[PDB]
Amino acid sequence: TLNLQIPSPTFEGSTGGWLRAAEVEEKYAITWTSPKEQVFEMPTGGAAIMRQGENLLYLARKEQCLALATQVKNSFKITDYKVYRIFPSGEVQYLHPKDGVFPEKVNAGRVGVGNVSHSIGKNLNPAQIKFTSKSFNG
Amino acid sequence: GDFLIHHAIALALHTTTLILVKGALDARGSKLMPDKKDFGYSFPCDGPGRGGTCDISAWDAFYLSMFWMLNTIGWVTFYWHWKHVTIWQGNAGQFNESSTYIMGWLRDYLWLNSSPLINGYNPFGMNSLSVWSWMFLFGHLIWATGFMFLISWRGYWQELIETLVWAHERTPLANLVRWKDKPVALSIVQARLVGLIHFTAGYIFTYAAFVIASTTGKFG
Amino acid sequence: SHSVKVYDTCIGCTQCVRACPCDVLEMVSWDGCKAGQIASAPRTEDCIGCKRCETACPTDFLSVRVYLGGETTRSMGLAY
Amino acid sequence: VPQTVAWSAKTGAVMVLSNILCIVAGRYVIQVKGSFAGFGLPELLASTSLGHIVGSGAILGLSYVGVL
Amino acid sequence: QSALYTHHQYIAGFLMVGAFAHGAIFFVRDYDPEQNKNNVLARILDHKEAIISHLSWVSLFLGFHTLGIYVHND
Amino acid sequence: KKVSITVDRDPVATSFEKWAQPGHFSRTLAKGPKTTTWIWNLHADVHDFDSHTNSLEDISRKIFSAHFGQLSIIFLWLSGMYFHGARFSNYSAWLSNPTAVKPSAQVVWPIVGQEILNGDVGGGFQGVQVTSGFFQIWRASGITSEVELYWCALAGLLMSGLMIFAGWFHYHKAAPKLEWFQNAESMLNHHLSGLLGLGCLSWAGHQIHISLPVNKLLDAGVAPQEIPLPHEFLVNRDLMAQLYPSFSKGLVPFFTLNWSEYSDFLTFKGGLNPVTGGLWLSDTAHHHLALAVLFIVAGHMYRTNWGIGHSMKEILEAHKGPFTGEGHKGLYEILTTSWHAQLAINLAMMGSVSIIVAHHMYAMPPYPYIATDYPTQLSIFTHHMWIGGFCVVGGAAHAGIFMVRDYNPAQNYNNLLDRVIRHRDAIISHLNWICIFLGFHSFGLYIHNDTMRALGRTQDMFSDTAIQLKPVFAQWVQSIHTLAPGNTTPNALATASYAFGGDVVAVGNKVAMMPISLGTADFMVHHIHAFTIHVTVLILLKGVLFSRNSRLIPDKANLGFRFPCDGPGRGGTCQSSAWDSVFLGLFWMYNCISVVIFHFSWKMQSDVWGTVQADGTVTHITGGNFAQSAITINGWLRDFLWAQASQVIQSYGSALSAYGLIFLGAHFIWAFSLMFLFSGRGYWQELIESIVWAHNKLNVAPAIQPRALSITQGRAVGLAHYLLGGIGTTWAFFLARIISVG
Amino acid sequence: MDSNFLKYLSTAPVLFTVWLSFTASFIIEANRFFPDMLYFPM
Ligand code: CLA
Ligand code: CLA
Ligand code: CLA
Ligand code: CLA
Ligand code: CLA
Ligand SMILES: CC1=CCCC(C)(C)[C@H]1/C=C/C(C)=C/C=C/C(C)=C/C=C/C=C(C)/C=C/C=C(C)/C=C/C1=C(C)CCCC1(C)C
Ligand code: SF4
Ligand code: SF4
Ligand code: SF4
Repeated sequence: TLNLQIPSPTFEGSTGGWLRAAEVEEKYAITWTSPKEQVFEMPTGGAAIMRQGENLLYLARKEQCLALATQVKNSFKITDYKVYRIFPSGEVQYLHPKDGVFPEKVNAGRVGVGNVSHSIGKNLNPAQIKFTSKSFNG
Repeated sequence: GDFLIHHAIALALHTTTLILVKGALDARGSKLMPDKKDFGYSFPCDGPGRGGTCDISAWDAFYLSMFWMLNTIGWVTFYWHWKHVTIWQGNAGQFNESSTYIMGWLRDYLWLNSSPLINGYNPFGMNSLSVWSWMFLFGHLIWATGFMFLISWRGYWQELIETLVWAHERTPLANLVRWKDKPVALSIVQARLVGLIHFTAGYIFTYAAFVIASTTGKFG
Repeated sequence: SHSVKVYDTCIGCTQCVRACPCDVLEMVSWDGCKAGQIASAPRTEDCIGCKRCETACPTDFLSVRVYLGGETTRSMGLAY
Repeated sequence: VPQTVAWSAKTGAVMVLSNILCIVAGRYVIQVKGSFAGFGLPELLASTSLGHIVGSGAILGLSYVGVL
Repeated sequence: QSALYTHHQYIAGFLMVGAFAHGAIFFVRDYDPEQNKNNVLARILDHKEAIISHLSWVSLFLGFHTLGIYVHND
Repeated sequence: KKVSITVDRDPVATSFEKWAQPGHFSRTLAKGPKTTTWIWNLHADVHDFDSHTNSLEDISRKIFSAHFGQLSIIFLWLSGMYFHGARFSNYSAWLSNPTAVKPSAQVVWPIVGQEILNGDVGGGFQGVQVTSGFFQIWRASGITSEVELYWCALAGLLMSGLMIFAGWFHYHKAAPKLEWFQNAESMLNHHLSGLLGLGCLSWAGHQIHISLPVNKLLDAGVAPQEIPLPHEFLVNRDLMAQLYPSFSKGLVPFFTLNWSEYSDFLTFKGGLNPVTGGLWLSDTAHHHLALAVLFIVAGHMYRTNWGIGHSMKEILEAHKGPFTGEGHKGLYEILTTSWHAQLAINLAMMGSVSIIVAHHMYAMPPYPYIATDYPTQLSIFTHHMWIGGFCVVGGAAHAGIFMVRDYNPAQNYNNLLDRVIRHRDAIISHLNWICIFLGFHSFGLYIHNDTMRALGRTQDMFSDTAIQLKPVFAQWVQSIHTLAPGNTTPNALATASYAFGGDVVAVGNKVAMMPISLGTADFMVHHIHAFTIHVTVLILLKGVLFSRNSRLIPDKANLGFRFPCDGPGRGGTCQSSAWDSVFLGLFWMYNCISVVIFHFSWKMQSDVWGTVQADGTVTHITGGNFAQSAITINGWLRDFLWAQASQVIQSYGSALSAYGLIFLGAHFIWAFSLMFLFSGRGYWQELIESIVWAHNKLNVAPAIQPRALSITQGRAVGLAHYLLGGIGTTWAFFLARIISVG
Repeated sequence: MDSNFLKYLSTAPVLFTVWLSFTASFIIEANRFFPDMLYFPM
């Protein structure tokens, strides 16, 4: 659940922020908690000061949010960040970390997607699967 | 001179065959990419990992061999035209004495026979060769334009287009007008193809204008 | 979207998941390797195709493989 | 060529006046160092160097414009 | 005569490049190894390294000495 | 005190051990090669000191000693030029007959027929003609014999030894601490007052006491062997006062401010010396003396141990306004902590100064008999133009390196750097638009003129006999500068240069300098120059401002200054680094400087340089074809490229045949560069796989595994061979043409 | 002689430069004393 009333870091603004596609197609939000007011680099260019307590920030791309998350993780030891997707209708979709546990750590209930049960050298030839809806993995 | 230019032709044929055969036989896979057949005949790369994999597909071998094909037909047609122009003039000894070194080719064939072509129009007037005089320069232009797609690559142009997208969205009286398709830079393979197309068109139009206007100016 | 596959040569080193800028990969439980974990790609609609995961993979020829496919707004990395 | 003059008592008066004006100005405007307390040798050197600079400029200009 | 020779020779270069390109496309899309066991095509693929290395050698041989003779004469 | 000398004694032992360990400076490289890439990496990061260690003190010590090593190499080079002038030159014969003896200070050995390059250069001498202008420099300095050149060569060699010893001493024996290097105010005071000020003062001393009497005797027609030695001019005041009577008055007019007494050897004449075609040496002596006074005055501005002086941090922090936030705050810390920021500023400034040198040195020839030495003029203009362009692009490159590596957003909150980063999109978009506008309304004029002349419509062209584009502002500035003597510079006898207007200064029936008129073609080519410079600025500035992040790659600073890409994703991220922007901007700098030097060569050959004959008419080298031909691309192709290349392609069998060989070889290297530029790494790696199979079949595969060059190295090698080929082609073409016809 | 200096002298660029200069000097002196050898005299 994204609290829209979380205060934002003090930023003077830039031309690198989100465009019309954020208000028309989709927008991303990142929240995190800091122990102090401190200066971080914006992923869109420029320096902003995050406040002590909670911080909510809006970006155009998921990669910008995760770059900011990596920056605050490796420079300020902040790991509680949450990344959401917001649609023009007002629907908020929680994205990261998806089950509360970071993806580099194994969590129960996760099911494997895209796993192939053989080595990469065992894929089928394109001539084998031509004019046929078989996948090249077999 | 004939000996040397046929051995140069043999070089160019063997090298173009090397590129094309190496592309065909490594099309299914190499040590750098053992699963290349899973990626098709044409794809940009496999990323900067494993040392970097620029131009690894067989389509890229076609793309590299196109320059060598242009080079070999250039050498063959240069030889044919210079030998025949010196023979038709009654001056075959000029070819016999000048074709054994490269400066003879540059001076007695390219520089010497360019004079009626580059004088198709001048500050004193114009004549019927002027169109070739235009087309020549036209070729020298578009060939060079091909270089832009073959030397500069995508990420620079994508960041420029991002700045342009911001400029159009923030400009009054123009943000009333909106694109239906998002502007992006040309893809990697597309840019290789477009640079090849401009390069090849410049090659063909430059040499066609030169050969027709030079033969017309000397003999017609 | 791009297609990301993980083959059973994976040793569960979690390097591809740490290298992913778009949170496409995650570690799930497995018994095929000594680490007891395998990479998986449940979120390939967010995959930009950067192949940082393939650069991170230490197994001779890669366990994680990215096949570039249909381009979308997310996969093209468009902030507009 | 702009007219310059040979040395005279007027030249000395202009140089002395410029030096004293620059000494007082250096007392008033120099930020890092009863009114002449803290007055040290580097400040005197700086003020008298500016005094020769200003005096030389004034002497050359007044010789240019005819005041001599 | 100049235009006709130049025209059909450039057409020839384009056609030969296309032949090798569509042969590469055949190897990607249509070559079934299991249907071509110990075939002439399979043995081309099995000594492709020798073929490419000897083409590389003959290209370097020709280029080194042809360019050397031209530069020597220059 | 606050500014003091702090030194560590014997920090690095002098030993040959690390000479036997290539890659010792880098922890990544010190493990030894496993692939050939290592070898390239060893030569690629070696003088990149900040990437080997994080200590600013060690980096600063390495930089100081490497600068000493460069000074040693420059002094050895200068000593070589003096020695080769002393022993292998026709300099005395040139001193006797400057208008008829071609300068030559290189003689080849006879081996394979290359003795043909020892051309008949006059003065009873055979050698390679030199265009560096050293003969004119030595004549201006008063060097009349080759013995003095031998002594100059010895002085250069001794200074080279002193510099290399100082480098070893100040790295290996007594290395200054970081606090010593971080004195910007003291360094600026000493380098403004002592390096530039005392240097100008001592060179003014040499000019007044040595150069002026020797050159006055030379211009009066005295033979160089009958001129008195310089020390005789020093001690015999009567001999000095015979030429300049004010020396009879001594130093009393200086100290009493009776300066007009010195008006006979400190002048403000302007124009050129009619005998030599160079600047009046008295004007240069007043110039260097006035510069000495101004520089010594400027060297007392900055605060040091005593309380007087400006603090540069205070000056920077006081200048801030309503448009600019915190203003210039934080820049002093950047410029006293980052060596790359200082290198960026100084490379940009040195490049701009070199370009200014090229313009001001062709237009106001400062050396005797250098104006009518057309090969020297063309060579030095082109050379300093190229050095300037390279240094400006290097300033952009090292700005990008600072932005990636040394920039800290915490210390840069809402200052000018932060606000520039925060409106980079507006900057780059407006620059992009103005570049497209300049390209259209400058190059499309040439395209329009090509089409109109080809279509037989001469009245529809942009020309002086057609629809006119008059350069009215530059013509007005030329009129002002021609009207200036007696009106806005009332004490100057002549104009600053005759290029603005005036008489035809001619020396030995050759034009030293004449008015350079500006018409429609000059309008079009100056706006072409503006277009090319704005596009180069666009590439370099976009690379600098987007070096850390962009909308495409939000974490670009983590990838570094120099990376090939971020993969085929996001549509393709190829050439996204700031390094690749420098790589493209070097091409565009090449294009810009090439057009600039072509404009110079054609305009000087067509409208300025030539022979003066009876009734005062000037017959120019190409006969004034610039006005009607430089308005079309066809005119540039035919009347400049095709016409003036006749000398380099017919040079075979003559002394200029080396230029023909270099012409062909540079075309070759340029074409060879396109293999690296147009291709990609994966093809070459797979071809290397096949070649490795061939070597493996004979059990001769190397232990160091051969790899294709990296993507960045492929770009760098292609760019290096491209620049070498193009610049060498222009080099050979210019030099052969101007030696033959000028 | 210092073994480390000898090991530096044994590096690939130094030995490459010395060997190629030595080879070039052979070709130069052979062409100085026996010039214009287009052919093997038989
Ligand atoms: C008693 C006081 C006194 C008097 C009467 C003069 C009188 C004069 N001085 Mg003098 N001077 C004085 C005190 C005085 N000075 C002092 C105290 C100093 C400090 C040491 C100077 C230093 C000084 C210098 C250094 C020079 C003079 C000069 C002159 C003469 C000026 C001629 C003219 O029209 O200017 C010229 C008017 C111009 C408009 C020319 C423009 C000058 C340059 C080229 C422009 C530079 C501006 C640049 C573009 C930056 C502007 C851009 C901006 C937006 C940032 C004039 C007779 C000049 C002289 O003797 O010439 C023979 C000269 O060079 N003076
Ligand atoms: C008046 C004093 C003085 C002078 C003349 C210089 C001169 C120079 N400094 Mg410098 N420097 C000074 C004080 C001075 N510095 C102080 C006080 C500091 C500490 C804050 C520094 C810190 C400093 C650094 C960190 C660096 C320099 C560098 C340089 C060189 C710049 C390159 C150049 O143009 O060389 C060409 C100019 C020449 C004059 C060539 C000759 C060189 C010798 C050493 C001149 C010695 C003249 C001598 C004092 C008087 C003898 C002349 C005659 C009477 C016989 C130049 C030699 C750079 C360099 O290249 O270092 C090697 C560099 O990196 N300086
Ligand atoms: C004039 C330009 C030029 C030249 C000389 C070459 C040369 C070469 N290309 Mg190439 N290429 C070029 C342009 C050029 N290319 C362009 C524009 C493209 C399009 C992108 C390609 C695409 C291409 C491909 C795709 C392939 C080649 C291959 C080859 C090689 C075999 C052909 C040959 O003659 O071998 C003989 C070699 C030469 C003539 C090279 C010159 C050797 C010099 C003269 C030796 C002397 C070195 C000198 C002493 C060094 C001193 C330097 C020092 C002072 C600093 C050879 C290295 C093929 C290959 O690798 O085959 C094995 C291959 O697969 N090239
Ligand atoms: C004051 C001059 C100066 C200084 C001190 C530096 C210093 C530095 N630069 Mg910089 N740079 C400069 C000028 C300068 N640069 C200019 C003018 C340009 C524009 C071309 C650049 C462009 C530039 C780039 C693009 C990069 C640097 C980098 C670097 C760093 C490492 C350099 C290194 O290890 O190379 C080691 C030395 C070599 C590899 C030798 C290079 C040999 C050249 C390429 C060929 C020379 C050809 C010769 C002149 C003619 C041959 C012809 C003959 C064969 C016939 C170092 C901090 C690099 C870095 O990582 O910085 C952090 C980097 O990426 N600089
Ligand atoms: C001759 C070859 C050539 C040409 C024409 C161009 C053209 C251009 N380059 Mg480019 N480039 C080239 C080679 C070339 N490049 C090479 C070899 C490199 C390798 C390093 C680069 C690298 C490069 C970079 C890195 C950048 C450019 C930029 C630009 C643009 C500059 C803006 C401009 O001038 O707009 C005016 C357009 C022109 C002058 C093009 C010719 C148009 C003329 C006037 C005629 C128009 C007639 C009309 C369209 C006819 C319509 C007919 C209808 C049937 C279609 C422009 C599109 C810059 C850019 O895009 O930002 C502005 C930029 O940042 N280029
Ligand atoms: C790569 C690709 C993958 C698979 C598909 C693929 C397309 C098959 C393949 C490409 C194969 C590629 C496209 C192959 C392209 C191949 C080349 C172009 C074939 C040329 C053959 C020349 C023949 C042997 C005629 C020779 C003349 C001789 C017999 C004459 C002798 C005599 C005659 C009679 C008369 C007098 C003269 C003398 C000399 C006395
Ligand atoms: S530079 Fe371009 S082609 Fe090369 S690996 Fe990177 S994305 Fe692929
Ligand atoms: S290609 Fe990039 S975004 Fe896609 S899964 Fe791999 S690392 Fe993640
Ligand atoms: S990096 Fe490779 S081996 Fe490691 S977890 Fe990912 S797929 Fe498995």
